[PDB]
Amino acid sequence: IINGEDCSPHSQPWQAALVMENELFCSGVLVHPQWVLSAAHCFQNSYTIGLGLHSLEADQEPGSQMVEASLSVRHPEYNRPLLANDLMLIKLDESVSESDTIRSISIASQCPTAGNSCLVSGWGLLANGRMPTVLQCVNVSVVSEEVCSKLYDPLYHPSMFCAGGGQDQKDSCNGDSGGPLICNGYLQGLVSFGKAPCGQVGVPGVYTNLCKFTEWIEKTVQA
Amino acid sequence: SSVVVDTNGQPVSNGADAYYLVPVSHGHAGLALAKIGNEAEPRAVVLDPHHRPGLPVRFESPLRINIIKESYFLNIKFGPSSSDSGVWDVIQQDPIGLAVKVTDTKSLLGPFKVEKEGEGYKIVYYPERGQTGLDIGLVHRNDKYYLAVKDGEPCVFKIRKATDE
Repeated sequence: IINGEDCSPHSQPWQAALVMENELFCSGVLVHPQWVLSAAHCFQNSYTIGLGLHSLEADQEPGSQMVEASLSVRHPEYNRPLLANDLMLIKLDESVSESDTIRSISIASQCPTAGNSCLVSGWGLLANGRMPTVLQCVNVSVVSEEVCSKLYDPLYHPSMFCAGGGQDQKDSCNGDSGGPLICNGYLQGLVSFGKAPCGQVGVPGVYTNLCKFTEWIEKTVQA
Repeated sequence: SSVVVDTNGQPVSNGADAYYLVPVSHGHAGLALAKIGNEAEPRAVVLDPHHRPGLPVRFESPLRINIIKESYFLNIKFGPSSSDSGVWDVIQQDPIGLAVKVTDTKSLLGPFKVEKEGEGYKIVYYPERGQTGLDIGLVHRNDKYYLAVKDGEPCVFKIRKATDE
């Protein structure tokens, strides 16, 4: 997260951390007691997932869980076309007890609204090249289907949407992949891609447009 | 699926760090810029046995991940992160054929990928971001090795993190 500040501890309790030999590479969102949703590009064969974290050290966080997952279902349309349909569902080994530090979120039904300020959160690089010690948060505003095709053609797929590129240079950075973008209490997107470097003035990030994917996510999680 | 790892077993980062492409065979050589013949400035990527650091590279994906999988389309480039002066492309250039040259310009999705080949990794070019890939290998001319498409004769690299710098 570029130009955010520290999240209020346990304020984003649906946040999952994907770590690989103790080192975070992606975030996810708990969207059901057995299912973390993340970036299809975040695919691994096995996951270690932090729940209910703030700092990335389990012991130092009371209510924290380190679960394991052997299993993920990438959207069958992932990377067709390229960068498109960037979502997958990680089934957890065991379902888990909601607490106050750990909670599922509903996904948005309507499509994002141009101008809508939304919150993004994760542990990816700061403005200064360094990794944050505690979960970060920033407010980015949805941009328009037009400014997002202009910025990103011929790779814009209606399964993405763009947000940020304000004056004040708020954006997602490396390690924020598959983390959440909350619009009006609902899960509206996940962190996917953008131009490189992060935080280019007037350059929004792209987010998996989850309004497209509700029937696939419902229908998958019941089976 | 597959994560690219440096000579220490650590994931190669996405742009954050720089690495030396260290030929498994040609240990001596290190990457550098050169003219192929008689054009105004040296844009062509080579291994020069007379330079034993070489210029390290940075691998970028637009995806907001802090690692590189063998399946990601990449931009490869020299110099620091901000900078887009040292960005690899494949341009037709007789006598060599399909050569690796730098531009100061960049696409969002680079045309390369890093794949395992025996002892370490090869760089692979994907014409038209398509399904079939051409190994980058070498052409010896003018007393260095020019990087260029040589499907089936890949030049194999281990990736050494530069935290010397």
